[PDB]
Amino acid sequence: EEIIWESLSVDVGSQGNPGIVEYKGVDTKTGEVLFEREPIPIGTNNMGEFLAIVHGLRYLKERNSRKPIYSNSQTAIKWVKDKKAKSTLVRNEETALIWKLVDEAEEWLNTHTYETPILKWQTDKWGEIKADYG
DNA sequence: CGCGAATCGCG
DNA sequence: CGCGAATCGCG
Ligand SMILES: [Mg+2]
Repeated sequence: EEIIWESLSVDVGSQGNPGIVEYKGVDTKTGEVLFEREPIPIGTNNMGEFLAIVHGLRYLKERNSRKPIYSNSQTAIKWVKDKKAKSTLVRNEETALIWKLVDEAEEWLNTHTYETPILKWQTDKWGEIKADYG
């Protein structure tokens, strides 16, 4: 399996798990940052990876782009394909924002179609995903 | 730590 | 029992 350079890659920057969550999507070839979500005060890394893929799908759909999305999160990929984020994070006032975003991203998936292939980034073969926060 | 995938205990 | 609830492998 080979890298598709004409693609978008996403990843999450965490400060703890659970902890602060941010994410971004970048051009796999050029590294150009295409979208970014500012820090969400608490979430899980998995929830962040899920939001990052869905944000990518919405971004690419708006632009009518047929580029695939790479994610290094097998869990988030499954959640998007299932249209269901199977997170165990407690729902309270502290976690209200991350859950609002996850709920909305699920709602988007259940009310839209998309052509974007969602591919697993193979870190062990290809090194770090381009959206890595380092 | 959170996930998906892969031994227990109660009815 | 045997099925549904309750450690492994990884990132
Ligand atoms: Mg990540």
